[PDB]
Amino acid sequence: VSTQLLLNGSLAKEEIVIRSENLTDNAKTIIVHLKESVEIVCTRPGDTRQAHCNISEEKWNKTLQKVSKILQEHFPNKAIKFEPHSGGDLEITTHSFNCRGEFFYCNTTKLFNGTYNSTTITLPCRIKGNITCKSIITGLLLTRDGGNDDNDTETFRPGG
Amino acid sequence: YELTQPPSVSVSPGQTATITCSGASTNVCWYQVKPGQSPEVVIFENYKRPSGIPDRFSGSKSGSTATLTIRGTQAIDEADYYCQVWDSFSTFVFGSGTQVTVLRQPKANPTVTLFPPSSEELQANKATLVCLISDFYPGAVTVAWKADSSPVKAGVETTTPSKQSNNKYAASSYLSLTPEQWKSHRSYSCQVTHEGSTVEKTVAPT
Amino acid sequence: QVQLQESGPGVVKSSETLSLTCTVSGGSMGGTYWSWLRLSPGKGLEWIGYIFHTGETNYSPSLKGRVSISVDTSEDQFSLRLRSVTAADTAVYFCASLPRGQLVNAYFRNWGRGSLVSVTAASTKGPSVFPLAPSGGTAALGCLVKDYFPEPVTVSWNSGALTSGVHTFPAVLQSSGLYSLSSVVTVPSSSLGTQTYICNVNHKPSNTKVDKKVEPKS
Ligand SMILES: *[C@@H]1O[C@H](CO)[C@@H](O)[C@H](O)[C@H]1NC(C)=O
Ligand SMILES: *[C@@H]1O[C@H](CO)[C@@H](O)[C@H](O)[C@H]1NC(C)=O
Ligand SMILES: *[C@@H]1O[C@H](CO)[C@@H](O)[C@H](O)[C@H]1NC(C)=O
Ligand SMILES: *[C@@H]1O[C@H](CO)[C@@H](O)[C@H](O)[C@H]1NC(C)=O
Ligand SMILES: *[C@@H]1O[C@H](CO)[C@@H](O)[C@H](O)[C@H]1NC(C)=O
Ligand code: NA
Ligand code: NA
Repeated sequence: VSTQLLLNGSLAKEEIVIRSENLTDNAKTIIVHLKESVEIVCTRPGDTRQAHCNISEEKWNKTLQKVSKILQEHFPNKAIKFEPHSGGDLEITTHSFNCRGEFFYCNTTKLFNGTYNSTTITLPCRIKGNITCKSIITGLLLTRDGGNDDNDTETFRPGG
Repeated sequence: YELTQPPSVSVSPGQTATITCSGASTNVCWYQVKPGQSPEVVIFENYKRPSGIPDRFSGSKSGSTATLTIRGTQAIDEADYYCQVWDSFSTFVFGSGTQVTVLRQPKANPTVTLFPPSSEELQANKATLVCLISDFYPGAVTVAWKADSSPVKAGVETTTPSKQSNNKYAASSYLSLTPEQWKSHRSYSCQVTHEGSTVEKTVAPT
Repeated sequence: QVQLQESGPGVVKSSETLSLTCTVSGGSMGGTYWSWLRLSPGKGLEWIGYIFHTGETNYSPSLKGRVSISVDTSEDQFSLRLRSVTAADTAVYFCASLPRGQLVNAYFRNWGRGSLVSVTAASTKGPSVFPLAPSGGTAALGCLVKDYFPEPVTVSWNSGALTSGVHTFPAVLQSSGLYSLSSVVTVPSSSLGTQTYICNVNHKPSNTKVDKKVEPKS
């Protein structure tokens, strides 16, 4: 499947588990399971196709710092940076989902803007009344970029 | 906007040939291009080597500059190489291309000859400077023009090296000006860089 | 087992429109970015743009505006149009593939045949021939065959009598599509002002046969 976030899924009871077929390799999709969910509400007021997605900054801004800490346990003495999707089509680059009879496409660039070291984020979307989906993020789909760049700043991207 | 490669690289048959690629913030891949045929990837993701590619082809990268190393260089390696990188604005950016050449003949310094616009042409209200580079090997040069003492890039046309009967190469570069531009400076100059030496000719209006 | 090849003309006159089509045989158009790229000296290898099977297109910034890529899912072909072309467009065009996904590491697969489209000048024109007067004691003089079309041109010195030292260079392709070249002789410096030197230029396509005497400076 070609998404980025997991809506209405399962939660890792204990803590945060990293699961992949080959962590030493970069081509294989990384699927990190979380414990505490994060609220993501995408409303569609009404351009008319332009929507948004309110997501508390702090919650998200923390559920990447701890996420780095676990990644650092799989990559010794290496920084962990998060950067947006590098895709060529709307379906894969943006957070797409079927919300009450409509497919969305959220420019989720603001979610992955810089390194994380230990208000409300609004994401523009694509496609008359007021629609509202109330899902919760249980996990993340990531994809590491290999190559042994010597800055040792492991860049991660949401994809598959 | 391009990633920066050197125009040429030359080594004796069966030696280490290194090609740089400066200006890439993300991972880099490479393409070998031979005349007529289509480009083909030899290295991807900085140092990954796909099947069909000999294990003498390698490479690495350090933050900014990516590298393509070639040991035991033979005749079947002679080709133009182009590095590529992804981008968040232009999507894809390639390097300026490097020309690998195996020395099968002693090196020769290029003979440069610069001609000023002829009285005849100026009558026609046109002005052309003619830089003629002949008898040099290997076949790869860099032509740089200067007006007075500052560089000039607009109005310059330069051929690609053409092998002559003498086994060596020859090129030419023309700086087209208007008689006004030509006479408003006191000296135009043509500098040709080849290997580790540069010849510079300078003419002036009278 | 996927093959790509580019049909379409190999000649598109100046200020017109270049139209190419890349046929895909042996494989569906789904789950792939069908791209175009071109290659030439003075501009090197540069990406033009690609297209998804839904028609979603992403063109290169540099050529953004006069570029357009379409795709007919039926005939398993995708096209390419490049408007208001010029001499700078003369290059070898390609059609290649890109696996749908992260482009950060992606590299083009299934390269095309290598189609070479040449944007020719507007019509036939004869050359204007100009002399290049001369100043380890030798000296160099030459001729300047300027603004002509099409190829080729033959230059000779002193009715073929003079050969040793002569060197005629490959023509330059002007931005305007026209051609120009130079012939030069390295003659003994003491031969100046005595031994007459003449360049015989002939451009048959325009029945131009100029013989210009190249004599020392005034
Ligand atoms: C995983 O990738 C590594 C290289 O990073 C390789 O050595 C190993 O064999 C791979 N594991 C499997 C199960 O193929
Ligand atoms: C995300 O938002 C930025 C805002 O500048 C926009 O330029 C970019 O194209 C968007 N990405 C996509 C592919 O939606
Ligand atoms: C990048 O981060 C800055 C804050 O450091 C923020 O203002 C900006 O909007 C971010 N850029 C993106 C990709 O949205
Ligand atoms: C959250 O952490 C990120 C780390 O990059 C920082 O850039 C950002 O400014 C922080 N913002 C808030 C509101 O915590
Ligand atoms: C997820 O579940 C919520 C209820 O908690 C529901 O309203 C929403 O439609 C679901 N999300 C999607 C996009 O199906
Ligand atoms: Na070709
Ligand atoms: Na280039």
